[PDB]
Amino acid sequence: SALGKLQDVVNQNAQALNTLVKQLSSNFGAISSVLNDILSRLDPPEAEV
Amino acid sequence: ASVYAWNRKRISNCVADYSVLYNSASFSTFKCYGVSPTKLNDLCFTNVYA
Repeated sequence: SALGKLQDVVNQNAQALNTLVKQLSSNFGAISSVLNDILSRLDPPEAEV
Repeated sequence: ASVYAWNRKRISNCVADYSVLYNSASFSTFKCYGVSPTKLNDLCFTNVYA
């Protein structure tokens, strides 16, 4: 644990990137989190929503 | 069948042409909810039930 100050910064940045990547898996109330699934399943009036 | 004993049929291991369902004018109501009616020929499904 001698080099914990640099490793803390590295872990925080990697964890922020992992959270930002993980947030793509959430649909945020939509029917799916995948854009290709919505664009291949729905007409543009409801795919817009 | 009647609505209290509504008949459920499994559809599996077939290639389905839904374009004859959209282009037919015999249906008074043809309303899809989670999918566009014109994209049904472009997708693959399982657990299809009528």
